[PDB]
Amino acid sequence: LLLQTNLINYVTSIRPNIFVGRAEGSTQYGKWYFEVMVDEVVPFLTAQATHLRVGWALTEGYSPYPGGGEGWGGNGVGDDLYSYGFDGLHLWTGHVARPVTSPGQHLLAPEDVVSCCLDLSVPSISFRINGCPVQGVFEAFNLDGLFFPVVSFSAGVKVRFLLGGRHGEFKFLPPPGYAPCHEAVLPRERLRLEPIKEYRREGPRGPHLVGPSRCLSHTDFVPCPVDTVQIVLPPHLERIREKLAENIHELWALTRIEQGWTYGPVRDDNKRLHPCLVNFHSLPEPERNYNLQMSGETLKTLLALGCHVGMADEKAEDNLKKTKLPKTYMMSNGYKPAPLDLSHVRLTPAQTTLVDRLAENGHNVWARDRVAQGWSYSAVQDIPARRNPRLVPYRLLDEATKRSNRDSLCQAVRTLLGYGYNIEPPDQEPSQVENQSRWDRVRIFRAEKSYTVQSGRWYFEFEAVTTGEMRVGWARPELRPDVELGADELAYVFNGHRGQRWHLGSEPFGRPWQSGDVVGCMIDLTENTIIFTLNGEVLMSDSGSETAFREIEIGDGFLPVCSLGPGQVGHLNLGQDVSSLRFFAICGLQEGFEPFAINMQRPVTTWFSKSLPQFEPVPPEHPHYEVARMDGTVDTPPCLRLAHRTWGSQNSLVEMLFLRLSLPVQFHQHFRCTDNRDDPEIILNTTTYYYSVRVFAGQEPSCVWVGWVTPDYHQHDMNFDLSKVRAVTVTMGDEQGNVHSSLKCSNCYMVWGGDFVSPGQQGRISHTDLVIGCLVDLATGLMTFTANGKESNTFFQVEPNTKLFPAVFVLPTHQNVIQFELGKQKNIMPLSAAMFLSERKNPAPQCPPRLEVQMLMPVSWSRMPNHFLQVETRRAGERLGWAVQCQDPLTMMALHIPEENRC
Amino acid sequence: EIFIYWSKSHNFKREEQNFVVQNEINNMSFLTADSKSKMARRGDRYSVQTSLIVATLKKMLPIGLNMCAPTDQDLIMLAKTRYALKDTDEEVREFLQNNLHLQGKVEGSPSLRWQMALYRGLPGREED
Amino acid sequence: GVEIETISPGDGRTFPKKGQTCVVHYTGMLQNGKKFDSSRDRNKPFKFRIGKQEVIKGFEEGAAQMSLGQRAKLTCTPDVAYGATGHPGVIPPNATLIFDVELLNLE
Repeated sequence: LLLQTNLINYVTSIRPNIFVGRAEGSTQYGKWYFEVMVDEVVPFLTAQATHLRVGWALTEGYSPYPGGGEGWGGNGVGDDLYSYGFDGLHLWTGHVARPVTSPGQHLLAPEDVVSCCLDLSVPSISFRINGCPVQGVFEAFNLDGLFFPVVSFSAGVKVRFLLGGRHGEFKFLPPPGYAPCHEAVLPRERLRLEPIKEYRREGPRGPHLVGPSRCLSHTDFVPCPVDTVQIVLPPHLERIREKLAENIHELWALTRIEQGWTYGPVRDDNKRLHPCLVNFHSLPEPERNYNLQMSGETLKTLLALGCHVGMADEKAEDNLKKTKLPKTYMMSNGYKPAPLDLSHVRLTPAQTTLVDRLAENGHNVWARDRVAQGWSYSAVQDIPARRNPRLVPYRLLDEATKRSNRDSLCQAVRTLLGYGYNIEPPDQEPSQVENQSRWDRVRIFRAEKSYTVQSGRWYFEFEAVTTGEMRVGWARPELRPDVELGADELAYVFNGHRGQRWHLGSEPFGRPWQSGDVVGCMIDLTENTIIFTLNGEVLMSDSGSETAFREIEIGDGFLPVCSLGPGQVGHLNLGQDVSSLRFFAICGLQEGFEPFAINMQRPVTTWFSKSLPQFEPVPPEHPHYEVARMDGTVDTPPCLRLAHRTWGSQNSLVEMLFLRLSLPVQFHQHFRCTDNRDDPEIILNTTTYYYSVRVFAGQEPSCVWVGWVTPDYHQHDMNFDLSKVRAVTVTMGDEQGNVHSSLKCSNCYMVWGGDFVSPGQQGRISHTDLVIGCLVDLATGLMTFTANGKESNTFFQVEPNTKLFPAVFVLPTHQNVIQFELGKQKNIMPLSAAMFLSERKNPAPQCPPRLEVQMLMPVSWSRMPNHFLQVETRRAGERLGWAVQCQDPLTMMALHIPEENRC
Repeated sequence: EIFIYWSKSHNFKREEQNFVVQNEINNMSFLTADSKSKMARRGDRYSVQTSLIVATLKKMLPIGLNMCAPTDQDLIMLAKTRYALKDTDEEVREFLQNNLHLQGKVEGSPSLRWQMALYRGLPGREED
Repeated sequence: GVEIETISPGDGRTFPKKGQTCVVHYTGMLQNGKKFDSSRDRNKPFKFRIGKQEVIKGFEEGAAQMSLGQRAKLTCTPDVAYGATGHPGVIPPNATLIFDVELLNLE
């Protein structure tokens, strides 16, 4: 009942930017291997034990925000189902430590080796300690997202990443079929070690607030071209089927003539004297007409893209000539340019973009074909192992290869343009790569509520390192964290990505900045004015007005606020040090303004919108969703009915909704070894608890999920299904097979309401409400579900000391959606004995005021610590690899909420 | 001093707009010309805010206030009061000599302490 | 009675026998995972005379098996622990105690 406090060390995670994953037709090999070398470990630098874990993590939700969180803080690898960790004695996953038998098991001591084996062909993650195998492997885990190495560590550690090859030597023999992890580096980038998605990085003058990091996706490694089969070949194209082939039969051969690769009559192509500029008739017939129909294939790509041709001017055939240059002269059947010659011809930017995507659709077909022949990516080329450094999609390719592909087809489209046939751009369709996670795009930064100002004139700076979507201005204390600034009256902000001001809308104002600019924001509570100064120059609206906003009420006050888009960097200078200000003397000093933090000792407590879902109770004034507490009558048990207030009306809110009860049920400490009236002698001893939910008529069960959730569920998916449910099975056995412990752990325990309906021909809107029930047995950990009074096939088993929250995931499709029924059945005890200790022997069900229905708020406010862990990361050398060092201790006292199990 | 004459000579004000209306002075190009070079009705004919004298004043004002020490604003507001009582330039000079020692103190307010640091730190500020 | 799992074993040669004080720098936790007592917070080693029954029976019988510089995770049942009477105001009745003991030194 009482909140607990304890001193907890700060824990940070460091990863190499090696990203691997599997997908249908993926271009990434699914077996990998790396190692971690332990140099020095301090067993107890502070009161809490030193945290040090090694393992993999997932790129789409493993966000170990520094500070408090799940369990008792210090969350790292394995504290949630987005990561799997091994620390020398435990296989950490789902915030539960499970011991594993090892040949001389101990914690990660100095001079130790941890080897990680990843397989994606089958779900398996193997571990080796000092080369000795670990008798436990994760299986049956989610494949979506990407897997990357990561080390979670408190202060007082020195770990080194052994990546093999050039970044180490692995000190051992990796298992067969498993490739070194250093081969997965994408060519456009260079290997480096950076922490997980953060919000602050130190800079020369001060901390740099960091907007969300753009994350690569597995879907971005499958090459998805436009199909070039169902295209009937047009007459105007077969009419020009020849010259566009003749000009690309030796265009790659033209560069190297009169060099060391100069042709000879005795040999042919691919013999280090390739050119053979004579003609393609001398060249072999299959590759010849293949080259013709490859020119046709490029024209078919032009068709599928949306390019069409039209002839206007003089025929280029007349005013074109072949130039027998002194260079490219050959003795084999006369000399000529290797492709067909062309005179002065130019190309517009539409043609540049079109040839870019034309080369893209060539590369992605080549990569698709190679994958269909089994090939995959490796940063070092291995022909007998069938791996290439260029088997990545064009968007991920390197600029050298991009240019090399684009040059040939640029010449081709140039030759097409010479004949006067138009290259018609297709229609433009604006598309967004990622749309679902609208919240992982803006990270609102502001000050603590205690720094709120209601008088005077204030000044602060905001150096815009990048030139993306970053907003800086002033906001009211009750600024919502999940709503972009300017959408409501709680913000007065200037969006200088393109020069707009935002307050209850958007209108143009001023000019956009560039890199390195300093945005000095004004506020004048006495004169009720807001001004924005860029590089010491007062910005102007679309008029002669010098003030961005005017006649602003004092209200509750205003705070210095800013937000950053994905991949953005912004230095905030609130004015703790006056000398650090760049344009204060130029603007602000002579007009009575003062720095916001001019006379303060400690840095201003800055709060950031923490974009991680949490469970919070419904507001009583919510316009869309309301929860009604219905009293338990003589025949009906107490209920929590959820009704959509604005359903079926204009401007309604319709989206996937996650619901849960505010109180958990904890399974028993030790599991057991091996008319219609409840009998008093057994109802006082039963350990089975049942609750039901009434899916109201008109609410489709096809989009209803019913069951339980552990308190670490932070998965907000608007297109959620049972596939996205996080789960992992850990198998333990002896040294040679003999799997004796197969434990399944999950955060979400849901069943689908669409499997609990009889599939009739028509009439899916059943007049009878669907009452799905759930039974849990605390003494055994086994739980089942009932469809309409009959038990179902699905069941779940859980480990002891596990917390489950009653949850229903539903998309509202009626005025009345669901109703949580806290009922009871024949010889089954209600939840009042499974949630309240004092009501353990109270058979009559009740709904006390503490139990209340909760939503899943996507973004909630949080506090950034005044100090962060200092991590020293560098490349020790060719032999060693990358070293991570951290010695400075940092401790936090965290208030822990027991029932929610979060501090 | 030009603005003093403008503020006191009523006929100067009166025929200021007469020159404006007879010459159709827009008064917006003289201020927003650099705004157009930077790619960025109610008072269409004439207004006090669009006058060039104050338009020059708003740009000169940080420069003029730059010379004055942070210990002298307290003298400026009381100077505004005595100027409101219509005291000439000689009279206000004598009043300054009457209350020279009433100026601000460096430890009198924390707001003044940083003002001294950023004022006296300039190279052109001489202690003599 | 008590289940011991080694964590960071030391020498494994010399054991604390009768006659000398046992100096442990431990960390106690309840079975639910909520820490209830430690010695690193007090920053002073816990010195207890062996064999005088001044410490609980589970801790006393556990402390013999570890060696000098050996850190082990114990598991004391309520029978070898405070049991039904528990510890008034600290430990609830019939609780299993897990101790992250570290026998750092003797005397």
